Amino acid sequence: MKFNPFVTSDRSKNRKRHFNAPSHIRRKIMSSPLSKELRQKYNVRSMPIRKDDEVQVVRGHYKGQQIGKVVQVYRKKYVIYIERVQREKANGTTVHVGIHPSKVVITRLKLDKDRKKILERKAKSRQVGKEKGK
Amino acid sequence: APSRNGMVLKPHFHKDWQRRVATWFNQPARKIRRRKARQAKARRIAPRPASGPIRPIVRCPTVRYHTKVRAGRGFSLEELRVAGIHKKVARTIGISVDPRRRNKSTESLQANVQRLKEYRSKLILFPRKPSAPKKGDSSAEELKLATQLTGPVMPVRNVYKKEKARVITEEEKNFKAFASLRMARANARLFGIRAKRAKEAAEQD
Amino acid sequence: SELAGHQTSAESWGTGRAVARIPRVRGGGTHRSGQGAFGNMCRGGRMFAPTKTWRRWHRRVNTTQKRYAICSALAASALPALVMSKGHRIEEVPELPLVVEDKVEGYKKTKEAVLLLKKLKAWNDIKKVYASQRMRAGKGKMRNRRRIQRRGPCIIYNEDNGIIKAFRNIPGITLLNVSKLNILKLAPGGHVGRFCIWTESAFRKLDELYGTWRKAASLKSNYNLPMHKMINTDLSRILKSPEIQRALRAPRKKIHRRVL
RNA sequence: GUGGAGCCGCCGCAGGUGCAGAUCUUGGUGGUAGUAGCAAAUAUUCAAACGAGAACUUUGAAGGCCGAAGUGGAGAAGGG
RNA sequence: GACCUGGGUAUAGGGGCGAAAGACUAAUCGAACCAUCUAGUAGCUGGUUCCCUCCGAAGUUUCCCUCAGGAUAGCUGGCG
RNA sequence: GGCGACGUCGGCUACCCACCCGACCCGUCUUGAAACACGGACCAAGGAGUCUAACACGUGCGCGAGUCGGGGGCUCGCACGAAAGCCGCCGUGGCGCAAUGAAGGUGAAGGCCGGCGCGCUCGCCGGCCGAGGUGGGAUCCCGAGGCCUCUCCAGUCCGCCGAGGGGCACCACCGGCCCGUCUCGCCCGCCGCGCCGGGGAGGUGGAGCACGAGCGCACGUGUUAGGACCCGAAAGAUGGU
RNA sequence: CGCGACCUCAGAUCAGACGUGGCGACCCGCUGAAUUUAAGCAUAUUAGUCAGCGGAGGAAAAGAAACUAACCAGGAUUCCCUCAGUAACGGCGAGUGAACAGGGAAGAGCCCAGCGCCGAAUCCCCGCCCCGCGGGGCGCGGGACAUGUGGCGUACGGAAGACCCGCUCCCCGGCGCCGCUCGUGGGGGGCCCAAGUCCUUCUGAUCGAGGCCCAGCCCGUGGACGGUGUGAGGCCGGUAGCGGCCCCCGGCGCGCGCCCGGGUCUUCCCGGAGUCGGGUUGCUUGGGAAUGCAGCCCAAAGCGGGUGGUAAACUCCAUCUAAGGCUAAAUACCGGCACGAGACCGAUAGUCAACAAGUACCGUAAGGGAAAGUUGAAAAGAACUUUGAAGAGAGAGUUCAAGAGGGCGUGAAACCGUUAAGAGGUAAACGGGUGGGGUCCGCGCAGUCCGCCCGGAGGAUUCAACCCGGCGGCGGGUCCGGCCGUGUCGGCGGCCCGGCGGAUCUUUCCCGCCCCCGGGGUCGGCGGGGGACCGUCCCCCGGACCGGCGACCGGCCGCCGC
RNA sequence: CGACUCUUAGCGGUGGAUCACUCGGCUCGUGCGUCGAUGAAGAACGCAGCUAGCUGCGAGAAUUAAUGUGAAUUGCAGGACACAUUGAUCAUCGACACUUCGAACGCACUUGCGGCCCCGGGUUCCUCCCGGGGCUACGCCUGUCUGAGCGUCGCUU
Ligand SMILES: [Mg+2]
Ligand SMILES: [Mg+2]
Ligand SMILES: [Mg+2]
Ligand SMILES: [Mg+2]
Ligand SMILES: [Mg+2]
Ligand SMILES: [Mg+2]
Ligand SMILES: [Mg+2]
Ligand SMILES: [Mg+2]
Ligand SMILES: [Mg+2]
Repeated sequence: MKFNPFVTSDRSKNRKRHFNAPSHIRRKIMSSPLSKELRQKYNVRSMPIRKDDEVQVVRGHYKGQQIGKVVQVYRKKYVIYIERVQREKANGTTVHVGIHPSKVVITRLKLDKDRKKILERKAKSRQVGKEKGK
Repeated sequence: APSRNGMVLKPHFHKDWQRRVATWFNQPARKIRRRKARQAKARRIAPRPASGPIRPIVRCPTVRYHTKVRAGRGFSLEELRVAGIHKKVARTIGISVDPRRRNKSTESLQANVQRLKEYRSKLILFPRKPSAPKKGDSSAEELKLATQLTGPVMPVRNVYKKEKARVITEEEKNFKAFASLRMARANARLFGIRAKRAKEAAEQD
Repeated sequence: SELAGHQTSAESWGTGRAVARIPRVRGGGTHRSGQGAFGNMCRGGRMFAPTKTWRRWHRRVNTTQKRYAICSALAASALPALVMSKGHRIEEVPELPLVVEDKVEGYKKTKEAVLLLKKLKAWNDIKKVYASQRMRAGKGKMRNRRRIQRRGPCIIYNEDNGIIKAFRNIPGITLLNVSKLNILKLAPGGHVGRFCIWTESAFRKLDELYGTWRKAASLKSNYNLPMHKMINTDLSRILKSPEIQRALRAPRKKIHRRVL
C-alpha cells in the first residue's frame, strides 16, 4: 500500500505521465527481463533494452525459442523490432511487426563500458538488501 | 405569508450573503498545522518550558465573575519590586511583566509575591561556561524531566475554604436578616437627600 | 458547479418573432448566436439550483450513543451466530472471543502472520477475501476505486511493537487499537458482528475501559455501561413457565369456517 | 440474434431521482414537393479543332447589341 | 444656385445636431449600442416527469388602496 | 364412461385480417372544451419543489434536573486517517431548572391537634405532618354470595360476584401561594427612630406556583428569508465604445 | 565701480542613484449607485455593497492605552466560541443591530522630539593604502553636510547627577573546522522482493485448474498504471530511521569588534497646537440632546486635558496621558507556481474550451464567441485481375471480425427503399367480443401418470432382532470434586508493603507566615503535606440459596455409529 | 393481373441516440508565495531539408554551452558511431545570447528626420561626405560645476 503522500494513485494522472513521458524516462519504462541463465550470472533481474541484444519472445502470436537480435527500438510507440519476427504486407513487402519489451526476454546482453556500470550498480544495490537481514 | 401560530422572525438574509461565507473545510488541516507550530517550537527552544512564561494570579472583573481566579498578563513592577528581581531581567528569567497593571489590594499583592518567590526556588538556570553566579552544582541532577506543559504552577487553581461546622448561637439566629438588606438598600438611596434636609435646618437659624 | 453557467451575455427576444421567451445569446456569425441561454433547459445552460459547497456534509452524534453502539458492536462479535451470519467463515476456529497471547504483538514479519492465522484456523476467512477480488460495477472505476473486496477479521491490540507491519500486507484485514476503537471498522456497512482476534492485554483492558456494571470505566471519566430493558430474553422459556401457564385460558383451536 | 469488457441481486446509505406538452433547448427528419421556381436591360446561327463527352470552350464566317455622359481606354478609396 | 459632391476635421447619449418631421446620430431613436449590477421584479400567462390503495373538498363569514390577491373562520387530511 | 399417429393436437402474445357493438383530441385555464379557446409536424437526448439559515409540531434514539464539545487541546511521523478516540480544575457557554414589573425592585406550602389574648369579623405558642378539596376516573384491593362422582368433617385453586375501598393520567370546579396595581386598615422591627423598613384584609392584571422534563442527535411536514419549482418583461444604475 | 560671503533660486546628455508599468484572489485609502424589499412610495432597505480611482505584500492593516470598567477589578493587536439576533436604531413599519467581562489560538515589546549634559564627541563623499576571498569595512589624508543642532546617555513603567553600599568581569558578529539536524534539514540523479513453472482456453492472455504433512514463491513490498482481456510475482513502481552520489542550509571552537551594572537617600528635570474643544453644516453609525469623519467659523489650558454611553450647572471619586514613530506570531487568499485527493461530471454532461479554444467566424469598434472524443491487438490502410474517361463496382486478399475499409467501437428512433404476408369506396387509429389466417412453441403424435404399502412370480446379497467389544452424543442426580451469583458478616484483614471517591473530622501532627509583651502564648488563623472516619471495589474462614446458556469425573437410563 | 395505399416482420440506407471507455474538468486541501528601466505583462514579425496550425524558439532563431544521463530521432530522407576522445538522445538548467513595437526612452510615429562622440577606409580634416559603434526621455535625490539677484551684508572706491 502506498504511504508516500507525494506520489499518485489515481488512474488518470498515471496514464498521462505514461504517454507523455520524456525519452530518458522512456528507456527506463521499456525494460525487459534477463534470461534465467543470465540473471544468475549477473544476479540482476531486468534491464532496459537496447539495439543489439539477442532476445526471444515469450508471449504472443510469434513466440517460442527464437533468439534473434533487436534492430530498432521505437520509444515513441513503446516497441522494439526484432530482425526475424516480421509480416508480409498485401503488397508483398515484408515489414517488422512490433512487440512490447515486457513480453520479451534478453538472452545475451550487449556489453559496453556503460552496460558494465549499469549492471554493477544494479547488482551492488542488492547485497545491501541482503545485509539488512540481521 | 404568515400562517397559524408560529414565530415572527427576522432572518438577516436581505444582504448578499453568499459571497461572504466562511466554510471550515481546512479546519482539521489547520488543527494539525498549529500542533506542528507548537511541537517544532517546543523542541526549537530549549529545556525551557513550553506554553511560555509564568502568569499571575488575577481575579476577574464584573460582579458575575469576581469570585474566581484567572491567569493574567504579567506580574508587574510592584510585585517584582518586593520579590527582589529587576524589571528588565525578569523576562529572561522566564517571568512575564505587565507594567500597566496596578496593585490596590494587599492580599492579592502578596499572593503573586508568594507565587513569584515560589517559582524562583523551583527554577534552575544554566550558566554559559560554568562560573555560576547565584547557581550551584550539577543542574538539579539533570532536572528530573525536560519540558513542562500548559502552565508552570497550574495557574488557575481556583481554591475554596473548608469552614467545617459551627453551632447556631444567639445574635446570629436573631439579627442579620432580609430587613438588614432592605434598610441598607434604602439608606444608600436616601443618603444624599437626607444630607440636604440637614443643610436646610442649619440655615434655619 | 463553479461560478454558474452564467458567463454569457444574453437577453430575451421578448416580443413576437415566433420563438420562445427564453434568453437568447447575442451576436452573429457562430452557431451559438440565437440559441437558448442560461436556464435549466438549454444546451450549455445552468443547472437547477447549482450545488453549493456549504451543504451540511458532516453529522454530530452525541458520545453516549457512540459508546452505546460500540458496546453493541463488541457484544455481538462474541455470539457465533451473528458473526457467522455476516459471512465470516468461523467454523473451524476455537473459542469466539479469540485471545492470542501478548507475544503476538512483536511479530515483525508476515510469514509469522500467515502461519498464525493458519494455526488459529482463521486463514480460511482470509482465503475468502481473495475470492471477492472483483472489479467495481459502475462508473466508480474511473473515479480511482476499481476493486471491491470483502472486509475480513480485525486484529485489535495494545502496545504496537511491530505487529502493524506484519499484518498489513494481508488483504482484507484491519488493525485497530484497543484504546481507540472505531464503529466504522467493527461494524462495516452498519451490520453488526465482525470477526475479531483479540490479544490478552487488549482483552483485559476492556474491563477498565468500559467498566462493568458494578464499577464505572476507569479510563473513561463518567461512563458506565448501558443497562438492559430485558433481563431474561429467551421468551420461549418464559411462556412455558408454570407461573405463566397457570393463568392462561386454554387455546381456542377450532376454525369455524363459513356456513352455507 | 447482434455486440466485444465489464455487470448485477439482497441489507442499509446518498441524490443533479422517472416526461408528451412549457410559441421548451440542442440535434435529426418528414409531408408540402420533383411542386414554387431557375422570365429586368431585343439574339443568335453554321462548320471545324481539341475531347470519354459540347445549346454553353476556342477558332472561322454570318447575323446583332453597347454607340465616344459606352458594355471602350486609365486611376483614387476599398479589396489583398 | 439657400446648388451638388469627394476627402480632411469638429460636435457623443438626457448628450450631439436639426430651413423643425420629436427628424437624424452605423438596417436600432418619444433617449443609441456594448458590458456589468442581474438568475432585477411580477397579486399575471405557460409548464411542472412512476404505479397501486385509502380518505376527500371549496367558491361563503370578517378585515385589507381590498374586488385577477392575501390574512381569518368554515370545509379537508394525517398523527393520535 | 367414450373419442384421435407424421400432419396433426394445444397455445398465446405490440402479428395481420374480418365482422357486430361501443367510440370526437390531447394538455389546459374555465360555471362549461370535440370546440369556430389556446400550445403541439415528427423522433432522439436534456428539462422544473433544490440546498443553507431560523422556527413550529409530530415521530425515532441516547442521557435525564439536567443535557451538549460544536470551540480548542491531547494521542509515533503513518494508505483508508479531512476519519475515529480521549479531556472535566477544558462545562467558559448555550437552552432548561422561576416568575413578575415600564422601573426601583421583589420573588412561589399549606392543612390538623392542644391551649391563650374582649377564642375580638383579627390572631398567638407548641406538636403532628405535609402539596388542599369536590365530582368523574382505566387499573388494582376487599368481597357476602355462587359453581364441582353418596352424605357431616379440610385444603390450594379457578370462574361468577351484588356491594365496598385506595384512586394514575386527565378534565371541570372550589380554595391557597408569588409578582404588578387598587381600596380599606392596623401592628411590628432597629448598624439608628425617618417625606425609614416589614406585615395584614379584600378586589383585579400576569405568558406564574400547586413534587421537576428538558437537552442533544436524526427524520418528516408546514411557514419564512434567500435566484428559491422552472421560464418571462415595459423599466432602472454604473462604466465604456 | 570692483571683490568676498551668505540667503533665495536657476541650468547641465554633470558623478552616482532612484520613481514610472503590469498582476490585483486576499489587503489598504477614497468614490459610490440603482434594480430590489416595504405588497404603492419618498425616510428606510438593498449598501457604504456593484461599477469607478489610487497604493502595496507574501501577507496587509492593526498594535503597546488620552482603554475596559464601577468590583475583591482587569491590562497592546489580531482570530475563534460565546455574549446575541441581545442593549440600541427604524414611516418604532419593513427591516437593521454592535460591545464589555468569560473560554481559547498566539503571545513581545520598544524608539524619538522635547528638558538638561558631554569643546559636534556625528554622518556622507573622494583618494591611496592594512588586507582578503564572493566585497564590506573599523585604520590614513582631503571635499562637503551640520550649531536654524548630527551623535551619546534618556521616554512617563518615571529620568538624571552626586553620595553611600555591597556585586561583577561582558556580549556581538565575521573565519576555519569538527560534532549533530526528531520525522529523523532541503534539492537533484541513478538503483534495490518474488512463477513468466505445469496443464488448458484464446486473435492474444492478466482466464480456468494444479504445486507433499509446510502449506508452490515474495511480503515493512496484495497502492497504482502500462503490457494482444481481468496481473502481488513479465515491466515502471510501491515498502523500508534502504544503500551509495552531487550541491545547498540553521546552530560548538582559534583571530576582529565592543564592555561597570544594582540598591538606598539627597538634590535637580519632566513632554508633542489652527491641536484639543465649542458652534454650525454634510456624511456615516446600534451610538440614541449628535459614535465616527469632513468642511467653514470661533479657538484653548497647565493640580491641566481626555474619558466615565440623557442635554446642563455644582461637587467628589475613578481612569488614562492625545495631537510623533516602529514591531514578529495566531488571521485572509475563487489570481500564481507546484502538489495530493474525492460517496463529483462523464463528450447536449463537466470549465466557454477533453481536439490546431479564447480557435474559426461575427461586429467600424467596445464586445460576442462555436462546432468538434472513439479503426484495429497490430496499418497488417485492401497488392494483383477486370469493367468504366473517372467517381464507382465485381472478384482476389489482410484481420477473431471489414457484419471494424481512413469522422472507420456499439449503430436506437423519426424518415425512406426493398421483399414477404394480409387487406382496402363511410380519413386513419382504438375499446370490448369472438372468428379466420399466419409466425412460433410445447408435447408427440388413438403411446402416456407418478412415487406409498400389501399380497403374487422367480432372482441377487447382507444386516436387522439378540448379545458382546467400542468410541461419541441426550436426559435426570448427591452439587461429590471444581463453580459463580446475590443479600449477611467477620478477620480493620491487604488500611503503615488497598484502589478510588467525599464542600466527613482532627485549632494537640509536620513545614514558609499574620495577632502581643531575644524568647513566648493555640493565642485566633494562612500556603502545603500527613492520618482517622464514611462511601463504594480486592482476598481469607463460616453461612444462605440455586448450581441458572459455566462446567468436567464417577454412576443411571435410553439413542447412535463402528 | 398489375399499380397505389395501409398494418406488421426481415434486409439495406438515412441518422448518431444508448452503452462501454477518458492524457479534460470541477471541488476541497497542503506547500511555497517569485514581475519590470539590468526594458516586464502583452503585441508584431521571423526562424525547420521537405512544415499551413498548435507547440518551442529569436538572425547563435524547432535551439548554443554546461551538468546529469548513456544509444537514439522517425512521416520520409540525410549524416557523423565515434563512447579507455568529447557521448546520439532526453531531462535539468547555474554559463552565454535574446529582432521590432510596448512604462518605451533622441524627436515623431509617416521604417519619417536628426544631434554630438569615437572607429575602419575616401577630400589623409575643420566649414553637415560611406559603413559601424557609443550617446541623447521625463520626474527626482545627494553631491559637483557654471551664475542669476535695486535679496541681506561686509570690505572698498
Ligand atoms: Mg483527480
Ligand atoms: Mg451502468
Ligand atoms: Mg380539453
Ligand atoms: Mg441611467
Ligand atoms: Mg512581490
Ligand atoms: Mg454527439
Ligand atoms: Mg549543448
Ligand atoms: Mg550611433
Ligand atoms: Mg511622454
